[PDB]
Amino acid sequence: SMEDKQERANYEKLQQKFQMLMSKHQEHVRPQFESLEKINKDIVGWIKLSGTSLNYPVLQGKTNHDYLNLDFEREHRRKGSIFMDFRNELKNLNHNTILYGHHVGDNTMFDVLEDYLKQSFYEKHKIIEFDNKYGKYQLQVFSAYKTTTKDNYIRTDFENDQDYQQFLDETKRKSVINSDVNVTVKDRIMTLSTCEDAYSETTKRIVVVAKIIKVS
Amino acid sequence: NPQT
Repeated sequence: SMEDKQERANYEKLQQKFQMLMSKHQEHVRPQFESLEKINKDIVGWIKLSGTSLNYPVLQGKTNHDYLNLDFEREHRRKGSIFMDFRNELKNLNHNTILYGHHVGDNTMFDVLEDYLKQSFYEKHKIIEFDNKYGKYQLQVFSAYKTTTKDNYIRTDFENDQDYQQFLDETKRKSVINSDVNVTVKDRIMTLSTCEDAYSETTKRIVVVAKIIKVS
Repeated sequence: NPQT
């Protein structure tokens, strides 16, 4: 209750601040993030799916565990943050940008990814909003599947187009959902993956892959 | 494998 309600309140407050910032800077996006960086310089983006609980800042540390158990204000929270892989850049995007988040089943963080394993849900939520200092983007979902940690869906960059094409085709092959989105080697992708606590018994992960489109 |  003290954790829960307070945590929830703080997210509501930040969500509201970001919606105000968006409405204020109608064309731009850099001022919105410069403002959010005052709270935490590690806030690199924002992810939002309308009608769902996915409406969070995106953190990035030096490692993939910096924000595993820490929130946007660097406070200890079991559910931590939605965070980007430490290897990824935002100025000039890598071929595959990876975001991680908890899935504890209380309809928060990346609990939503589990819903994408259903065709009906996918059809009603094909586009996810992603914003950063460099632009406003759409995440055009094309693949959703459950895997293990024995499978590398985490690949950030490729040796050539053939390697990248292999990856894209494998991604579509693994998909539990049918999509009309066309993804080529000239495109950049975003991987959304569930993230478990350190040294957890659970090896299963839910992965949602999307094509990045710049809307700004 | 990194932390996922």
